[PDB]
Amino acid sequence: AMLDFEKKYRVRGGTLLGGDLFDFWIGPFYVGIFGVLTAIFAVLGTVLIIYGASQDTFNLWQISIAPPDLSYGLALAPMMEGGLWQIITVCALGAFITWALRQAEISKKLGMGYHVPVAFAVAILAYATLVVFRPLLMGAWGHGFPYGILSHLDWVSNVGYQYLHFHYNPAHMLAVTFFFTTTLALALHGGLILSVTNPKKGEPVKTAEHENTFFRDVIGYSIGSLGIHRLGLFLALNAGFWSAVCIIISGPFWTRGWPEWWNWWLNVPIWSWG
Amino acid sequence: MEGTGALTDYMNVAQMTLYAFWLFLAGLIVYLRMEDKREGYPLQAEANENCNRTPEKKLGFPAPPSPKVFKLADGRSIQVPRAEKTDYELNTQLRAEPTAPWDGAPLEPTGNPMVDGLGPAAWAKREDEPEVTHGGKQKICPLRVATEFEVGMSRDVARFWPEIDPDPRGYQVLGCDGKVAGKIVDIWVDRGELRPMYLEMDLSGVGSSGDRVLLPINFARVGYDSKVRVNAITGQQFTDVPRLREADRISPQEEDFITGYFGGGVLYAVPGRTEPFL
Amino acid sequence: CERPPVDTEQKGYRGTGMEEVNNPRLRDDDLHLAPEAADPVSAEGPRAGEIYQNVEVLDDLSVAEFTRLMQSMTDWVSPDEGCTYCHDGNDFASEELYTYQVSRQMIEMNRYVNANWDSHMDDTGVTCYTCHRGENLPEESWFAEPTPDVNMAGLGNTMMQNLASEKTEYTSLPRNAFERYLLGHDDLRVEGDTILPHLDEWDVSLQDTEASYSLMMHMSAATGSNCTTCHNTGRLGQWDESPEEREISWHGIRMTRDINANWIEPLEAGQPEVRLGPTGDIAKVQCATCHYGEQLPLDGAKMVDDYPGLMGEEDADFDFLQFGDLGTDGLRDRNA
Amino acid sequence: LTGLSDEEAKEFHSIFMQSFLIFTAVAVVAHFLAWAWRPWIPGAEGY
Amino acid sequence: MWRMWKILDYRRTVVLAHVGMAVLALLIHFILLSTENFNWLQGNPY
Amino acid sequence: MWRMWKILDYRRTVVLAHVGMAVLALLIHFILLSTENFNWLQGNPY
Amino acid sequence: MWRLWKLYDPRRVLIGIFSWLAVLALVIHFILLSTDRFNWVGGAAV
Amino acid sequence: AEYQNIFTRVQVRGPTDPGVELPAADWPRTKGATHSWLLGKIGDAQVGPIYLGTTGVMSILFGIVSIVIIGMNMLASVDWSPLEFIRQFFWVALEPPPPEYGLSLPPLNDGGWWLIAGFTLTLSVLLWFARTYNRARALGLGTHVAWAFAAAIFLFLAIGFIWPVLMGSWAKSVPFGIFPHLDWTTAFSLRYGNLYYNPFHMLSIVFLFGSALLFAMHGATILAAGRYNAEREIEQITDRGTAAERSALFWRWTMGFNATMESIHRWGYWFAILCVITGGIGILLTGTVVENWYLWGVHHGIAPEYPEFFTPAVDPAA
Ligand code: BCL
Ligand SMILES: CC[C@H]1c2cc3[nH]c4c(c3C)C(=O)[C@H](C(=O)OC)c4c3nc(cc4[nH]c(cc(n2)[C@@H]1C)c(C(C)=O)c4C)[C@@H](C)[C@@H]3CCC(=O)OC/C=C(/C)CCC[C@H](C)CCC[C@H](C)CCCC(C)C
Ligand SMILES: CC[C@H]1c2cc3[nH]c4c(c3C)C(=O)[C@H](C(=O)OC)c4c3nc(cc4[nH]c(cc(n2)[C@@H]1C)c(C(C)=O)c4C)[C@@H](C)[C@@H]3CCC(=O)OC/C=C(\C)CCC[C@H](C)CCC[C@H](C)CCCC(C)C
Ligand SMILES: COC(C)(C)C/C=C/C(C)=C/C=C/C(C)=C/C=C/C(C)=C/C=C\C=C(C)\C=C\C=C(C)\C=C\C=C(C)\C=C\CC(C)(C)OC
Ligand code: HEC
Ligand code: HEC
Ligand code: HEC
Ligand SMILES: [Fe+3]
Ligand SMILES: [Mg+2]
Repeated sequence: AMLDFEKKYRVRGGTLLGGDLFDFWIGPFYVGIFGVLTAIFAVLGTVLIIYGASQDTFNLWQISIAPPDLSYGLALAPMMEGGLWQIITVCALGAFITWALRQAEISKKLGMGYHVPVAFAVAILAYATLVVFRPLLMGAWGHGFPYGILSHLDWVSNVGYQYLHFHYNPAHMLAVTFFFTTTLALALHGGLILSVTNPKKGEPVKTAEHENTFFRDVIGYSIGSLGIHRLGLFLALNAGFWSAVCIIISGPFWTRGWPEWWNWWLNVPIWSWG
Repeated sequence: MEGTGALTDYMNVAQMTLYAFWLFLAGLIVYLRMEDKREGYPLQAEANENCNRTPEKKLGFPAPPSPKVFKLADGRSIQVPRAEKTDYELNTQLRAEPTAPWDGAPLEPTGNPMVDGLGPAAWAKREDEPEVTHGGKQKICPLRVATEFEVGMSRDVARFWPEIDPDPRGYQVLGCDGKVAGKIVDIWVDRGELRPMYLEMDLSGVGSSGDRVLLPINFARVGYDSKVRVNAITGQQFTDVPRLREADRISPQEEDFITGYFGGGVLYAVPGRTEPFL
Repeated sequence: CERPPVDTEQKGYRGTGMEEVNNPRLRDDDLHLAPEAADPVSAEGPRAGEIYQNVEVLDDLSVAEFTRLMQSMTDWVSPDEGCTYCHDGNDFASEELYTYQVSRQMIEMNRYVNANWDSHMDDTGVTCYTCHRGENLPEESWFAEPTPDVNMAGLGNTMMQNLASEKTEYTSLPRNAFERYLLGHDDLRVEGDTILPHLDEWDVSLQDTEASYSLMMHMSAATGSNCTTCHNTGRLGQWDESPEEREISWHGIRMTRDINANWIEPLEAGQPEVRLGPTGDIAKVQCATCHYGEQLPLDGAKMVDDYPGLMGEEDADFDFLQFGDLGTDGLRDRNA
Repeated sequence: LTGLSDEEAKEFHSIFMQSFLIFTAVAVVAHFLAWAWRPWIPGAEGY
Repeated sequence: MWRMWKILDYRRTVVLAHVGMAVLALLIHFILLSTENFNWLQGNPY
Repeated sequence: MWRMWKILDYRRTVVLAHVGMAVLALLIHFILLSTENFNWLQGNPY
Repeated sequence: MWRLWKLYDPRRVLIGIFSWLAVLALVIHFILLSTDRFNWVGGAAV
Repeated sequence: AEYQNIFTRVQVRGPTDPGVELPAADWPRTKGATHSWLLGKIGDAQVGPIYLGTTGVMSILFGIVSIVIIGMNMLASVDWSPLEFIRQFFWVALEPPPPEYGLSLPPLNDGGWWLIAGFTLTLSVLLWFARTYNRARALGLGTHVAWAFAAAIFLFLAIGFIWPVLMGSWAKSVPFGIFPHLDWTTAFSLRYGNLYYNPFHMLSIVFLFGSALLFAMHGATILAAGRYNAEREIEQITDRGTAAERSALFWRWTMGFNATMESIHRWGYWFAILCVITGGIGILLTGTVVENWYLWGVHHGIAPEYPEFFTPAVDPAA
């Protein structure tokens, strides 16, 4: 089934691989070659996760596929000692990368720019930082995070407290600022569009004049219809990127407590006062 | 366990607060998915998707809400999904043939997909009445009538660093194949959005110098060497860009005709764009 | 900024994120080098208490081992001064210098910890050099934070907080953590031991939590550790989820409290004015006074066995639970 | 140039300077009272 | 230097001078309060 | 002094004065409540 | 000097002056509350 | 080589937009509006004018009083040194009352200034709420922005006022400082046993991460369909252009379901405000009806169990 306007858009072309062979839709999903791959990768990784779950516990929150011991270095591990995690990592990476390449096939077919696959490549960059880049720099795949709903929260807790106060990480304070600011911007953007198209009952749908006037009335500046989506993309992508920066520098480029990092600020010759 | 919050030997207040939020989150998710089904619904199940070989309508889950009335500024209560758009889409005879009869097979255009509105060249059925501002002015108008706008946000930047505050008037336009399509004669601005939207050009390079054509700004790469490079379509293809009904106004429909034509170039402008990398 | 390579060690189960990351290029490698022990001189003949006019601590040592100990202590605490750092010129039976009385207390303390605190130091023990490292003063002592008797109607009352301090490892955390726990015996537990609240039985404030946090900031940087080496921070108050380092450092807290309350603070009365801190207090021992940023002080070198005289007798009164933990029998009246 | 004239601006200026005179005189008295209560310029020996 | 006002906009320059001098005067006074020998409200010996 | 109302808008001076005095009255009353000598609700000795 | 009121809107100048005086007076009063000698509500002796 | 809709290449400047006319009781707007080339690259170039009414002025006055109290107490803590203020700028704070005062009014220098700063800050944000509400109503808009702001207010009040009041002490609240309120955030989690195991903190992060996910998805989609004037989203809601169809088809083909030009802003609006609402509820639950969140998670079978890797420590004081 299709949206009542969808038929005319379902044309041939836009693929990067596979050509006509996979260029079709199953229900609403466009398939493409990267959809077949993202399906094989996703099913493989999910079924491997459930196998790992069957060996410890089926409780959804307590399922955990953990990375190997640090003593393994970069070697591939036995399956039940983190080798299962490593296969799931290469399956998830492939699932993410083929998902973005597939969104690139969908982008070209609808004549859209590649903003969505690239914006997703930032999210893939952050996961790659967590499971590939940072474990590489530190020298062991065991530095990646476990695949479990509650077991990866203990990883975040302990890795954060490896630096004794992770709030003082300068790149983390920047990434948190970008995360808080982008949901603030999302609240304003979503709210303002709803406020115009859904005014008080008995009022006409308003214009982009009212949108600019509203924020110029409130804060004295309005970024506009186009600016809100550039800034919205900018804030969320910087949120992802500075997440990657904050974690890649935690351990490969800083092994002490993050509060100590601010010792350079306390020592600036301008304001030492002693 | 014991203490403040215990509701039974196992249940506590935080846990039941959580399940209370689960019920709300579901009702919100269902509500949000219904708001999702006010454009393009009900789904058109074609005959070649169903074992009974009859076209049908699928509501999906959750089913779409009742029609929604947007009262408009000019005094016109429009209903969503709009009846005229649905009626246009279901009755339009596409100039394309499915590459296979089964459901999900892509359409392969028969004639010229760019002028026939196939795929990335497609247009929606929109209003033919040109938009107005809240005050009644013409919303999208060229700078020759919208004379209160001058090109260049900063006069000093436009005068001393014109590269970053350009004025594309008089610029040559090149297509994806590097050929010269013509010269930019005017800029169209949205009085509400306070932005350029179209670069009107003549066809002095590939047609009549007296002909006028609109180039959407998001398809134009205004360079630093007084040349505007359009990657969407070949220079020879600027001649078939849809013309305005009136030389000084554009309806929302013609915006979908013009941006649609350039968007179609992304696949059909030159051979091989449809073809994969490998 | 730092760079790879970094030394990594696993402290907990794979995937828990319990790891230690260290920069090998940040280690001093000279501060932690144990001095080469002298040759074992004879332990024959009459004891020191029979030879010397004024000896109260090293009575049961031979004459040879007494002089070997005296020369070793000179290298450990005042190599650039000589024997006259503590002794009044040529009159070695004189106790006039304050350094002489302090060093006599320092020998009694060095003997005490080496005989009673294997619950923390195991077999390594300590030597004058573990704290002094060749200096007249341990580089890593602490003074009490000044208490200024705030206006109560003025402005800017930091409640020992809100200033970057090297005590708190450059956090805005409470700066009086040493006074509360390394000299006083205030409670360090912050986590309720129940699922549901009992606010009238357990109501630790966030200020008390940040004070215990600030002591943990120090205990991490003071031993070159982090929160993960003693904890699974997901379950912070679970002892069975913690490495054995937590149990060892538990006694390190009570031993440091023992050193400060019973051996260092009694010396405050007779110190010179130049030595005292802003409050007028004596420099006190923290975790880094022995560790200097390494888990094993002096690379875990066992120096005590080489020098008879720094080991005392295992006290019958020792408990390690009588320092603010169900009793205060191992602490004097003052503390702080 | 604001809508004020030379005559209007002169009128505002005179009243403004008179308002500055009254406001400053009240402050000066408030400073003579404050000095009588507790002086704020310490001597070489302090307070 | 009356020609300076054919370069610098005098209305904006006057306002920014008052704003700038407000920050500087407050800053200098605050610096003197922080010193021991020039905090007039504390009254330490000189 | 009625000429003040040919400069300032009396409508928006009245609103401003009322909201300004509201902020100051709460501030002062709360400052006094936070002193031992003038918290009339705690009633500490004078 | 009277020509200042042709350069600026007098309403704006007054609002700016008063807004400044209000903050300045509050900063000064808070400063005196900080010191021992001039904290009047604290009532500390000399 | 295609234009990426990241910076506006060609800009056009006209007269300053004075805004839509207000009702004939609102204050006049300010007269100050200028155009910025730098801001015009990202979006609308006009800066100002701004409205200021009763609620706006009183919100600013209450907020300035709060900022002055915090700033002067911060400056006083470093002995009034502007240099030491810059050196300690992230570390200084206006400290909340110590625990011994409970919910009473403490002396100024023992949390009294904090309580006044918290009161005036609360008043300014509440008046700012009324300002956002009235500016929308004055234009005939819905009050969605104000209620989304009210949702952020509720977490702010839950953290600083309601939860400390439910706990019976102003000490539990958060100091006005940069690193100190980060110290409060960490200590809060330490005290009540790893806020990670708080389910409403989990949900809060779900909607926070989903908000960044949504804005990244939506912002990228509007820029990608900018060739079809997607960013003119109001026109697409009332008159579905091809951009609205390509945006919906893009996500329908990707993940099997889509939104509309209007429903996407309902998804993002609810994700933004649910993040801050589950945040407030999670804060109100801890300390009051949950003592230790890890022990709560153990009770409800959500804590992972870890095999032996080390010799477990034993509490000597057991
Ligand atoms: C005690 C622990 C420390 C701490 C330790 C850490 C550690 C360790 C980390 C963070 C990271 C983050 N911290 Mg922190 N952090 C702390 C407290 C906070 C607080 C707070 C309330 O105080 C906040 C707001 C934050 C905020 C943040 C973010 C800036 C960042 C996580 C976002 C991110 O990485 O996106 C990136 C998003 C992803 C990586 C998701 C990947 C998406 C992939 C590509 C697609 C997946 C698809 C999926 C499989 C589909 C499912 C299937 C379908 C649904 C069917 N932290 C405390 C102080 N923090 C993390 C970070 O920055 O890493 C990059 C990180 O590693
Ligand atoms: C960088 C800015 C933010 C962002 C952006 C972003 N995310 C995106 C996109 C963009 C622009 C998409 O276009 C893409 C999308 O289409 O979303 C609908 C996507 C997406 N982001 C998603 C999730 C997601 N994004 C997150 C974060 C973020 N996304 C950032 C905050 C998170 C977090 C913070 O946790 C999650 C969970 C998906 C909904 C979707 C990508 C779907 C995808 O890649 O599907 C591939 C196939 C699968 C079924 C995936 C599973 C296959 C694996 C083999 C199994 C699972 C392995 C995994 C390691 C398990 C880990 C579990 C434990 C952690 C519990
Ligand atoms: C959905 C939840 C998210 C959210 C939403 C949200 N926030 C919001 C809103 C919404 C919907 C608003 O409408 C409102 C707003 O104004 O948005 C622009 C706001 C807002 N969120 C803000 C902050 C904020 N939001 C945050 C978070 C969040 N906001 C959530 C993540 C945070 C974080 C992460 O901590 C912060 C810090 C404000 C910028 C704004 C509300 C401002 C406010 O209440 O101000 C009150 C008044 C004052 C503070 C007075 C002092 C201000 C000036 C110093 C006065 C200047 C005086 C004079 C005019 C000039 C003097 C100088 C002279 C020299 C000229
Ligand atoms: C000297 O400085 C000058 C004057 C020059 C100006 C400079 C000012 C500066 C630099 C200020 C700096 C400020 C900074 C950096 C502030 C940092 C603030 C932060 C990070 C705050 C973060 C969190 C704080 C929170 C969440 C506070 C919450 C408090 C609340 C919600 C209080 C509520 C209190 C209420 C409602 C009061 C009730 C009082 C009643 C009446 C109930 O009591 C009986
Ligand atoms: C750590 C627990 C220590 C051990 C073991 C020993 N000493 Fe010590 N000593 C220690 C401290 C913290 C201080 C105070 C330093 C200060 O800044 O005030 C001292 C002081 C002395 C002194 C006095 C030095 C002076 O004031 O000039 C002497 C003479 C001294 N210590 C000697 C000494 C000897 C001989 C030790 C071994 C037997 C010894 N100390 C061990 C901390 C510690
Ligand atoms: C070993 C050297 C430790 C390091 C490094 C850290 N901690 Fe610790 N912590 C340690 C011990 C022995 C104890 C028990 C103290 C006692 O006398 O009972 C603790 C206790 C805590 C607590 C209190 C938890 C409770 O029992 O209720 C907290 C909150 C805590 N530790 C936190 C903490 C953090 C955040 C650390 C990293 C910066 C950290 N600790 C390091 C031993 C050691
Ligand atoms: C401080 C750290 C000391 C240094 C350096 C040296 N000596 Fe010492 N010496 C010290 C103390 C505290 C004592 C008292 C011994 C006790 O147990 O109470 C001594 C004692 C002696 C003696 C005995 C003298 C007597 O009692 O009659 C001698 C002979 C002696 N010391 C010699 C000595 C020499 C030769 C040193 C230089 C190498 C030397 N001491 C350094 C403390 C300290
Ligand atoms: Fe949008
Ligand atoms: Mg604090």
